[PDB]
Amino acid sequence: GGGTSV
Amino acid sequence: LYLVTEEEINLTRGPSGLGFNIVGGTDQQYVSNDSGIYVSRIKENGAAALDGRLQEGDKILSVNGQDLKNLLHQDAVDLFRNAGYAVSLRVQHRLQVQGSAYGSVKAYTNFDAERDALNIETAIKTKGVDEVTIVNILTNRSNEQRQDIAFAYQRRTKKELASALKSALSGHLETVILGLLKTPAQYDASELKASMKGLGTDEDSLIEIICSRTNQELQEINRVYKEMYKTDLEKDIISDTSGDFRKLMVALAKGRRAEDGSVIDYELIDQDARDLYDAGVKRKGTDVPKWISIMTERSVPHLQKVFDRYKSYSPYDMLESIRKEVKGDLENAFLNLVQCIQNKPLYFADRLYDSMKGKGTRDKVLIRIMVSRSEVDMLKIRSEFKRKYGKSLYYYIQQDTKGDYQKALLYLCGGDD
Ligand SMILES: [Ca+2]
Ligand SMILES: [Ca+2]
Ligand SMILES: [Ca+2]
Ligand SMILES: [Ca+2]
Repeated sequence: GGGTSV
Repeated sequence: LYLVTEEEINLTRGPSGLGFNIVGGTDQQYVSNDSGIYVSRIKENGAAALDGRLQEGDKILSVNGQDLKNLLHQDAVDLFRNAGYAVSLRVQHRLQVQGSAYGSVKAYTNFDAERDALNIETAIKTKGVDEVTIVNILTNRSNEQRQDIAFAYQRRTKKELASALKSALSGHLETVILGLLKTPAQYDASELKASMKGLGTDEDSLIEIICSRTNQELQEINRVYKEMYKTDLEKDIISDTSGDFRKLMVALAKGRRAEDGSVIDYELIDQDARDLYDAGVKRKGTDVPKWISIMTERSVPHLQKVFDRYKSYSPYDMLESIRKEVKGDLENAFLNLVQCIQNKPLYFADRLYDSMKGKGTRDKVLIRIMVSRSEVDMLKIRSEFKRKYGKSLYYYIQQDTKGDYQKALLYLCGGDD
């Protein structure tokens, strides 16, 4: 899993 | 049972970025069929943290005035990557301000953890063990207060409270007291772990827990399961189940059911209802993947209206349709899941009656429900039990159990009717 660093 | 507030949050991108991760998009949906962009993590010392207004699980409505509605994940990423250092976010917060308003076990107001631990040690070392004191205390403190009792007990005796109670207690009373001493996620994870025995898996207990827990509870169980047993829960479900029952159990245990949106989707309610009928009663055989997807993806309030609209199309309601369409563990999991969706307090009330109605007692089921629901919806369970069975849950526990074990269960019940 994991999103996107912004 | 939630609270939504929209807020504009203005951040400055510092040397390490804005400082949070975003999940979502039409092709990476945060929950089932939800294309919203959400905040997953928030980094310590970052821009979002030092500001404080943005929270994990927030929905990001727009970036620099540009709406993040029905975007591919990459297009949402690109809007962040190409925004300037002054970034303005419109954000939707989602809140949970309920807690244990419908639980029977409330936080003791005059709580003294060190005092409780001392009195429990004394009750333990007393010649013959003072079970009444042990029960009186622990069943009249909230779960988190029991954690503080346990911590002080170890600090004072340099021995864990659970280990000392394993030696001072026995029988069903020990099972209850040891269950109360675990946190909710620890209790559920250990109950799930204890059910998996390869071909001899306790499917009834898997069904009970996985069908009745919400997204938030399941995500905590998933996290605590990996910490306690160093293996993901889904992997243990996969190696201990098979067929459509496994697929259903895996899908539910992800804890990614859609949250109830503000708008009621009446068109999707009708279409889901038709699909459930077309996939089952209307045809020869059953399209089980269609049932699994619909019953695990849609929010609970939405599915409540789907099952009612289903009776407009089907000569049988959802429950009796399930009994006509599938068998075995699959049928039992569907029956439990639908009851949890339609009326979860009534679902536990019926299970409690089932565990006591006949010869003997299904003490494992009775204890697990009394422990796990005591700080969630026990007051609602009692109301539904009383309405249906005429006599109280208190009364049935009384007739079916005895001694200090009965006393502890009655305390978790909280009162008559
Ligand atoms: Ca005794
Ligand atoms: Ca023992
Ligand atoms: Ca059929
Ligand atoms: Ca009985």
